[PDB]
Amino acid sequence: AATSRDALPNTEASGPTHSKEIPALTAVETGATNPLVPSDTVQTRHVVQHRSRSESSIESFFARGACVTIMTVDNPASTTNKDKLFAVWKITYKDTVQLRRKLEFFTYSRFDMELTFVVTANFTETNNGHALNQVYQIMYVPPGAPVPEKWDDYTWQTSSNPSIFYTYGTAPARISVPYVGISNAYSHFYDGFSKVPLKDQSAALGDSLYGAASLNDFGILAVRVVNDHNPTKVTSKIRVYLKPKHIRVWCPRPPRAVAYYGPGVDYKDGTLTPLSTKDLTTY
Amino acid sequence: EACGYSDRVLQLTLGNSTITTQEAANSVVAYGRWPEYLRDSEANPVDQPTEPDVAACRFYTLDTVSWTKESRGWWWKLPDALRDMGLFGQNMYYHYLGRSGYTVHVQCNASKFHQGALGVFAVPEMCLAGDSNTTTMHTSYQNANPGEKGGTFTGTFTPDNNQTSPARRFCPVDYLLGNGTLLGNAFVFPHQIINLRTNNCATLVLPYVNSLSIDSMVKHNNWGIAILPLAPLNFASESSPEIPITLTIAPMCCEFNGLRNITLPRLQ
Amino acid sequence: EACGYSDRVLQLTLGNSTITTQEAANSVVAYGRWPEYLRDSEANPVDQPTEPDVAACRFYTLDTVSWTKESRGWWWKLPDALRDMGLFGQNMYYHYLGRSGYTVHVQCNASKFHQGALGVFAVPEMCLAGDSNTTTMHTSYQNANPGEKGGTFTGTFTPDNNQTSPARRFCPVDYLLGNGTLLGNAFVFPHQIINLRTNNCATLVLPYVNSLSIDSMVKHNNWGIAILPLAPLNFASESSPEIPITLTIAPMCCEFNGLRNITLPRLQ
Amino acid sequence: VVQAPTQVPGFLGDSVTLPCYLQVPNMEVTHVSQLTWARHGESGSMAVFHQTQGPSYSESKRLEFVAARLGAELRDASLRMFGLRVEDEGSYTCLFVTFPQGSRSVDIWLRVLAKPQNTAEVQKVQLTGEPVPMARCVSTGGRPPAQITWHSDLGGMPQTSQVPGFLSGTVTVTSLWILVPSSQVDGKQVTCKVEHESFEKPQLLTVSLTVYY
Ligand SMILES: CCCCCCCCCCCCC/C=C/[C@@H](O)[C@@H](N)CO
Repeated sequence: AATSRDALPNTEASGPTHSKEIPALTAVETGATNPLVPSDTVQTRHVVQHRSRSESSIESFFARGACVTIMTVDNPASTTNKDKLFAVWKITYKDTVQLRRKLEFFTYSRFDMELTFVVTANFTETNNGHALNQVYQIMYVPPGAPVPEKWDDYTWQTSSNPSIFYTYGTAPARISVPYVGISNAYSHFYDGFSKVPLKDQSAALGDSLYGAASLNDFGILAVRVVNDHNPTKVTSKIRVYLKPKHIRVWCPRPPRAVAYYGPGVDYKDGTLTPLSTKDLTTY
Repeated sequence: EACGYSDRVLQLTLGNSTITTQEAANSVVAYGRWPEYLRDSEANPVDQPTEPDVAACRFYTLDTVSWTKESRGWWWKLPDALRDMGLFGQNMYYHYLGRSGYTVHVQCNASKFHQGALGVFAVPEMCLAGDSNTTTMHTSYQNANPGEKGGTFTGTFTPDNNQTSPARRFCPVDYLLGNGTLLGNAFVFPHQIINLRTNNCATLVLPYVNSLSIDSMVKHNNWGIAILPLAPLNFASESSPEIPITLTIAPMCCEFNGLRNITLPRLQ
Repeated sequence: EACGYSDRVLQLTLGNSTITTQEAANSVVAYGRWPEYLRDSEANPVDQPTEPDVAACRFYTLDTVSWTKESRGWWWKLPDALRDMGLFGQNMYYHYLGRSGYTVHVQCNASKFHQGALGVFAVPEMCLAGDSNTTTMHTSYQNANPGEKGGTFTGTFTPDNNQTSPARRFCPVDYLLGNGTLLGNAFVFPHQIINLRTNNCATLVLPYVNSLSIDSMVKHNNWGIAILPLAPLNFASESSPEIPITLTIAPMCCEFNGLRNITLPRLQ
Repeated sequence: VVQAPTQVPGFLGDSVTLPCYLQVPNMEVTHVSQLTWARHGESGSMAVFHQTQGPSYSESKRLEFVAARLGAELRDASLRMFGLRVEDEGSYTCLFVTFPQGSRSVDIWLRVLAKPQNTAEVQKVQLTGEPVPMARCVSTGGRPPAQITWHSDLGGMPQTSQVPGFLSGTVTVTSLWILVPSSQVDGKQVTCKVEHESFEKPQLLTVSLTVYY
């Protein structure tokens, strides 16, 4: 029954004590934390508590759109020798550090995902020619489906795959995604491997990455500029904001204390000394 | 009990094995959840499961390690550590899938004149950091799984420099819990402290924890048992004292699915 | 309590201060009377009294003294000893009259291999003997009131011979309780014994005692705290051992009358 | 704009200053102008020089702050760390706050220890052949070892062996000696060049020789 936004427990008036009861004394060895309160070790007055833990709730803590990646695409002049640049990003929360550290305060997680897309474009050459309003195509390519090889090949038809046709200058694109995990909950950490090295079978064959499950967790985001090659080249950037909604978390963990080094828990030399100098007897 | 009963004195009995202790600091039950069999509402694999019961759900005592002024800490992984233990290891290898809880009993006695504190921690999905700075998540299956003898922590991070023929193994630094996070905070995890002046040991009852109802026991390790010296071993005046740390563990309410021919892993 | 509770383990809490003890020989309440405020039926001074409560009725820890094979004993006087203690001393000096009870907690720990017994006594109107044989009742206000640091007992009576410029101070001989009576009998007075093998300390709850309902705290000392070695300090084999005796005291149900300008005594 | 020059050795002993200059352009002048210093450093999250109105010492007792504060200037402030132990690096940062855009700055850090001392001693009597006369170039007290170099006047120099580092209190010590063989004269300006790159020009010590009988 207790709501995240209900007022915390009121402080009760407490007088002097000369008894056989020893709240202050305990034994951390047992694995437990002393449930003590001000009134147990000192003389307290009566206080009607109005404060709440509303903003510190799991949803409230993550109820914010966080940048997980920056995709770069473009639309050159037909003539250019180099290919029209279309973006292919492998979906994940580890390419950036902020949101990853927050999710990582916990072992397992569960949640509906809200993806918001902020698109910005600009001119690259000290030219003067212009360009008509661009229309972007954000296609979701799930593991197994034909991944695009050309800004304009057959795959962009998206007969089955989900595509978002964004129009430049308009309110940032947005879509919702359910809990799509092949497991009963997302695994922020996997203490094992995708393969079992069998004696009877050649070393190289049974080999696999540590802490890495499905080589292709959730497929990829394939972005392109639908508009045909324009005399004057225009480069665009797609910023992807990820927000975890209707979220649940299990088994808490100590926050990442040192600089992230790859998709795993690996740390790197020269970054292992976080804490600063401060003397035992100095305030 | 005015009758005699007490927190410090316990008696644990599983199958044909019984453990007694006159100096315990009570016992801990991970996340308040006592080990249990897979429920029908939560079940996945449709085949009649194999439940060894007393044959596997009993107490196995691993190789006794030595605690000294120099020791930086020790680590083990479940089920990996029990992989070669009687009928439990046999049933684990014969089946594709398997799930199990554990009763972890860490034994370490001394004397009223000795000092020291062992921080005993039960960590879910205890992913450890590798020995390489040129590559990542590269620690080999053979090295990531020491079996019964387990592994150990280092006071210093020293990168594998042999690019040609990589050690392909873990470099778990003590103060960083071997995984990029500050040891001082490891306590958010199910644990107990073996403080020589207060108690002989640590008893942790661990439930089956995981993103799935049941999984591959051979490919994946559910729990990590980390033992670090919070306060260094110390005795009378001896410059180089020593005391044994014996680790006894018992699988619980454990069950297996997908029976076939025995799995012969490349453990070396 | 089959639940755990015991005579040896106590927790005392007054205002913002709390004292804990795992090795106590229970606690003593002088003449079976717990400190209390001045009743209307027994009141004298007609003006609205000043009751500091938590600001003064808390635990003050005086300067820690050292117990050794040589020590003959120590003495203190109340309220004198607390005269310079935070808000309690301030309120005592600002008022003509004042009355107060006390919770006296004498702390002194050692080891299962140490020996010795501290006789801790609470004496009403503890009038002490002077250093002069040519004159009497001559001990000066400055010397009769040592304040927080208190005074000490002597195994021998050595008379002040300087007739010209008299030391004008006390010569309290240990075996005579510093006052003409045999120490062996000091036990008729509210007390406790700190026997190293049995307990860490002594807790005495003292009531406001006196021929009057309320009096001059600055001119007159109601209680005398005498600490003598019944059995001499002794350790293993060390020829000159040592252990600290820390004295913590807390005023109780204390109240004051006749408010005016602050009293600046000639304490030297 | 941010123009901090602080890449400073930094001399040990100690003590020296840890400056921070932020020259201000120039027609869009800066306030509020509080100045923060964050160490680098187990920063969770303080060993800080912060200065709102009155200069506030975030607790690293061994600090000296010298800026025209409680009023304003604004900040080309200087800090000082004494002392006097090698509470080293690591690194230090210097961040400002601004009403316009400038709740921001730059991390800027450097060095540490320092410096040695030298003397020359020459003996003993020449009974040849054919080693020492003997000139010794003692180098006492310098953790980053001072590059002692014995040279002289002639091709009778290739002969220069070293006492390595059996370190004193935190600080390394060495002795280069020669040897130089045999025979007679006094008499040459044989110069030991001890460096370390501190002070002025490297410690050039010229001496003589013990000639006997
Ligand atoms: C047109 C836009 C369509 C967008 C399609 C998005 C579907 C894919 C979402 C995958 C969600 C992944 C969230 C993070 C999971 C990781 O923590 C896993 N390694 C843990 O199990």
